[PDB]
Amino acid sequence: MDYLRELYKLEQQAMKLYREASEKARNPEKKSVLQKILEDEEKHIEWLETING
Amino acid sequence: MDYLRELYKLEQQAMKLYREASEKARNPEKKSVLQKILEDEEKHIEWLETING
Ligand SMILES: [Zn+2]
Ligand SMILES: [Zn+2]
Repeated sequence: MDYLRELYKLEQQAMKLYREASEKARNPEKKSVLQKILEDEEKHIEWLETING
Repeated sequence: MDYLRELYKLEQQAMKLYREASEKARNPEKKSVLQKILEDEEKHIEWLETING
């Protein structure tokens, strides 16, 4: 029952946290560790769009 | 600076939702599409534990 926007929005609230965290985490150690989670979340967001209708 | 807990919690609020989404997604087509998120999305928590302090 009407449950998929609830998943996707929390899914993108992490991606948007990951943008702002990247501004603070500008050091190359963390900037190359949160980037792999960012690319994994962009993968989920692609599939979430493919599954939306 | 100490934002890592805030990211992990929103990362786990999707995961706690996803724990129940898997029951409504009992159909095996869906249960092999949200499953690849679940395996990636547990992986973030796995690295976040190594990042914690
Ligand atoms: Zn995700
Ligand atoms: Zn994640």
